[PDB]
Amino acid sequence: LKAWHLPVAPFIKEQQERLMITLWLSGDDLPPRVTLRAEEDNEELSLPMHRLRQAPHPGVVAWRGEINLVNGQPRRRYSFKLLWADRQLWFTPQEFNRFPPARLEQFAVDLPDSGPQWVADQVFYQIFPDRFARSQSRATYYHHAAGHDIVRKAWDEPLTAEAGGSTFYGGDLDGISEKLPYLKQLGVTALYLNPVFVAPSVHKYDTEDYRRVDPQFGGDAALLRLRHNTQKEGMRLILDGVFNHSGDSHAWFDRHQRGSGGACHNADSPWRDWYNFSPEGVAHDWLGYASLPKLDYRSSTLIDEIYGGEDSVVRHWLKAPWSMDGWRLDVVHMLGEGGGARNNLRHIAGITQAAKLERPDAFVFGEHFGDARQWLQADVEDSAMNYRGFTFPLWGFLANTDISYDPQKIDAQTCMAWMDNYRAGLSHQQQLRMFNQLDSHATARFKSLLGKDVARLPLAVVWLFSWPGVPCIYYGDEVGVDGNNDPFCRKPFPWDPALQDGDLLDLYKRMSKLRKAHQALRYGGCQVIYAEDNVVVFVRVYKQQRVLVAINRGEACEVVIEDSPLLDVNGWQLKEGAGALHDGVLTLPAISASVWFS
Amino acid sequence: LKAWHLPVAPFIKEQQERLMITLWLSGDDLPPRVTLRAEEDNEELSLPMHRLRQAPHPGVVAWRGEINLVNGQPRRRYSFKLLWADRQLWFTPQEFNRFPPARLEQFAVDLPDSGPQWVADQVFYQIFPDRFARSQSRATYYHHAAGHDIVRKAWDEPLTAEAGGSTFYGGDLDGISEKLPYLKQLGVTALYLNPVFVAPSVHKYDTEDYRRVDPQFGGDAALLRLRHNTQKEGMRLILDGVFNHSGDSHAWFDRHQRGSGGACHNADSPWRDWYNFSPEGVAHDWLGYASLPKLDYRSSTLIDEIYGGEDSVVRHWLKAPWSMDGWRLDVVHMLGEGGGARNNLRHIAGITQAAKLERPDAFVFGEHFGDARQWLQADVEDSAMNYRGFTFPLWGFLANTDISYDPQKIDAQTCMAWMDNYRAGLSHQQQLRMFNQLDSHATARFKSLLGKDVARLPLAVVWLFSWPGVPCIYYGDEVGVDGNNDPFCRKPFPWDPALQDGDLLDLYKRMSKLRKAHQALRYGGCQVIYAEDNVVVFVRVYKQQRVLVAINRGEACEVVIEDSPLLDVNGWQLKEGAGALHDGVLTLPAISASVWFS
Repeated sequence: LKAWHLPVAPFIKEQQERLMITLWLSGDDLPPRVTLRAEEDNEELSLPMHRLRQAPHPGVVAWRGEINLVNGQPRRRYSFKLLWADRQLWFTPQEFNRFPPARLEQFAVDLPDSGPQWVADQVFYQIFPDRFARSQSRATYYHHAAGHDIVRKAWDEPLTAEAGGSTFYGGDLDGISEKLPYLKQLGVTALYLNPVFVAPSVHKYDTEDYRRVDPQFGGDAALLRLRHNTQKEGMRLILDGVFNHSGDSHAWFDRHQRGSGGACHNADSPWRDWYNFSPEGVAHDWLGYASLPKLDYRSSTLIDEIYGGEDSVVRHWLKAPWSMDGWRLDVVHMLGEGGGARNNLRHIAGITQAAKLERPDAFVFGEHFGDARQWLQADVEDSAMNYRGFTFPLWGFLANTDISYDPQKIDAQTCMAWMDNYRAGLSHQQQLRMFNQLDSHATARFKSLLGKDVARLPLAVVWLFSWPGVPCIYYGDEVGVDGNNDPFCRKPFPWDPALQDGDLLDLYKRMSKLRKAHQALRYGGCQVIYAEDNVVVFVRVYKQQRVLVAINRGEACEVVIEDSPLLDVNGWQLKEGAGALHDGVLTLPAISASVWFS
Repeated sequence: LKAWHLPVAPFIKEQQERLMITLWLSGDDLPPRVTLRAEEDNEELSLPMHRLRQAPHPGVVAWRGEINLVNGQPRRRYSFKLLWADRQLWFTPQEFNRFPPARLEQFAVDLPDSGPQWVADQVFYQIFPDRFARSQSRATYYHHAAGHDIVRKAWDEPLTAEAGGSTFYGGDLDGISEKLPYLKQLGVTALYLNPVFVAPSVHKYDTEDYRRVDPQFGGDAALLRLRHNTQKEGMRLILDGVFNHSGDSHAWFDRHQRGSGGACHNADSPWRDWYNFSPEGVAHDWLGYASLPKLDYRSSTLIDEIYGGEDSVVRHWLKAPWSMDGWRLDVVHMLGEGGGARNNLRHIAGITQAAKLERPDAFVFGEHFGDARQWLQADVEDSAMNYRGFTFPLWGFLANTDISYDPQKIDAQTCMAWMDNYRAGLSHQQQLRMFNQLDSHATARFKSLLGKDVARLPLAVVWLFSWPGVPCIYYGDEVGVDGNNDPFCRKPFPWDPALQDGDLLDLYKRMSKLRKAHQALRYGGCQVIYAEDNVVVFVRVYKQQRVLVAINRGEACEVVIEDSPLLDVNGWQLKEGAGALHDGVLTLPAISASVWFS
């Protein structure tokens, strides 16, 4: 017995106020009855399915059911219950289940979809502003929390482990504006910036002013110019939102007493209850870093300040003149009340809600190195940096390592089971906007982690653009900068072409062009078709189009592909890689990734 | 490689403000390092474990870690990461995982435990008041929604399919008080009543007055007497809370215009927005039943009425003079705003919160025929009627059927995988108070569903008292009444001993005595030890005590039990059943359930 279904056309269709669901079956002992188990207002329905007269493909029987859309919540959960005279079987996103699947791991489709529908059409690019580009028409000071002065470096000076948070290479926002032709050439349609608000450090998560741009990055006018320039090029712009904590130099806290009335040294401070202090007066902070005092969201006036009121921080940067396209939420998982994560989901949902109030298509997504499913399944944020669902599976399959840099020996079965299990908890519209990356400012460069297996790096690039979700390039990855974690993952961008991997850059260019050309790589479902040892083969499915991806991490080999109704096409046109498909046989060169259209 | 851990002593220990975690391992290629992956304020920690010098059992190595309890939220999630030089492995509630488990499916322990700690010490009994017992010192009317008069029946009159919701056999609350010696003899320490508030029907989910007891059941004084009588016997008392909808005869709605100002026929009614009406004025209801108009919890005045204020319905019955022990929430999953389940979790959490405000140890648990995990993992209710986790697994394994009465052919592997997978999403303190039952007023009697396999009924009884959770007896099950779903599952209780299965009653009596005698059956962890085909063997573990349960649904057979450090005891004392254990060999008679102590 075999089955096929994906939460997208050709399997689902919306007519009037109904959602038609179609299931494909093949085998010698097919069920005479099939139930479409759909959920309406958390009540499980037993919707009868009927056999379609026309076979969609040779040897395949089609069953069809309807979901009434006039009632119930937008997220449409459903699964298939195959019925024999003496037994039953479930078909789910994770194949066949002999016992009922988790309610939150069925197929799911958001109708109507109130999410930011533009995210799926994007190719993101993360910029650590100080290390990207100095402007054409471009000063030390004492970093109190660091204990020494900041140090200015020449753009070609090697990056040392000393004074990591106080070393500035001078990149600014106008330098980003001046390099927009490069980014547009690469295929980038959206930018995510690390913190750019007034802050003493170089990374600037130690926020000192949530209402002004740091002058070193060019100040308010540089960001307003970048917003106008990105709008002209039709490019989206996301700012880094640091709301779990402030900087200890912020006026609300002011450990260094740069003014008066700060909560650190004044018990009668107006913001004394915006932080959590010991009976002896030491402030709670983020993971022991005294420069990042944790904000206490039990305060109803802090809530009003951050997202509650019309004049709040979250909404301030989403309206004119700023009109940013949303927030990337830093430490989204620990934000809460009383020095910890109490009521975390309630405040994250309130942050997102305030964002959509000012900007209905605002995009709010948080940094989750862990399991983000409880946040996403409660709709407290639009998406999440998909470390559990994409990044760390690739770190293990390709780089033999994980989040803690512990050894990892996983094959294709474990990797796709890992990857398919995570998606199973998400609706299709959620999967299409999951924020996928290979590395960031908070990790070692993925090129470094590959070690002796750098040759696999193109495979992860092809994978980054073909797995469900939106791709994000960490600045410099496309030209091949490497290095270990903070501070060495933030090298200055090598603008000298002799210091650039031009072949890696062209691969990034081709993949974004393929994603822009084919709807399946932006809206299509995803069926893993082969996952054994060194080889992974999946297909994207949208309407009548298909995109086949075949990734081989090891030596050259052949893989026979069983006949599948998903793969019944006029023919395949190789668009990328050196693979070859003929009569269901996959000839894959060593360390290869290949893509097919039609 | 083998591993053992359960979220209870002897594996966990609380000293000062630390939680010591101990892991057992055995095998030829053990990991030189083990990480205790514990979560603190949603941040995953890598707590190093150290090898203990003393082997807890022959061939077993013990690793130990600490969890700092002074910080973080009460629920302590954790799992084990085995570390080799080239690979890693996870040990979880669901054995070994080659890829990281779901954050919500790790081991979990609530420290401190703010839940109702008395629930684990209970043996529940559900009473459909009209069908239980007529009082010693004991009248028709027109049922508007039914269209005919109510019909009174003699206690020995057969139960027909006619006028199901209007047929009264006359049982009342004083009849429950008079039969407390019987219930106490059975082992019952807590009562859950079907609705007893003023309502025209016999089941009385069509609530007409949330502030008075229906006179047919004896009125206010009968309930107040029952509360005093249960308190005297030290018996807990739970009332049925119907808050998703009211009865259409309620004053707030008043379809039959028994007064004036009702929302059904008055657009200017004060409660017009407590329900959802069409543009042409037909009210939203529960699954098409016009007699159950759905309440719209978007109304801030309805919220104040149900649970918001001090004088609200939820809190009214939890304070003097009533002082009930909590609420069983009817249709907990659909309660929400705007005719559906919008913001369902927020209002359920608010209902529970209001209950604990009036009564800190109040017990709030809802009727979940489906997957309740999202409700429980968000702590919006203390527990749930465990149909997905216990009932329906037993319906399939023993009665070859499920919730929709569709055929089911599942073996011991699928059943325990089903049962263990569900518990995995719950903390140990949550598992101990899961509300387990075999049937209810809303299902066919489990004795009937067994069909030709009635002989398995004792096995489910032993199982009902030995699986983690609190057991609930549907009235009459202990004496063997059968019948199909509503209206035939609500037969009058047979008080004539000639109409009673005395052997089934004694088995219920013995199981409650065993549960009262042994802490492991009330507080102990649970490890499934054998689950193949017809045989299930699990063990309850508390401190140094063990309770072994061996259930055989099929023909007589022998099963060899591998040596386990969990089973290394002085010896086993058979306490129930005809099984025999000798030299790790289990001699199980056909259709048998056996229990061992020590």
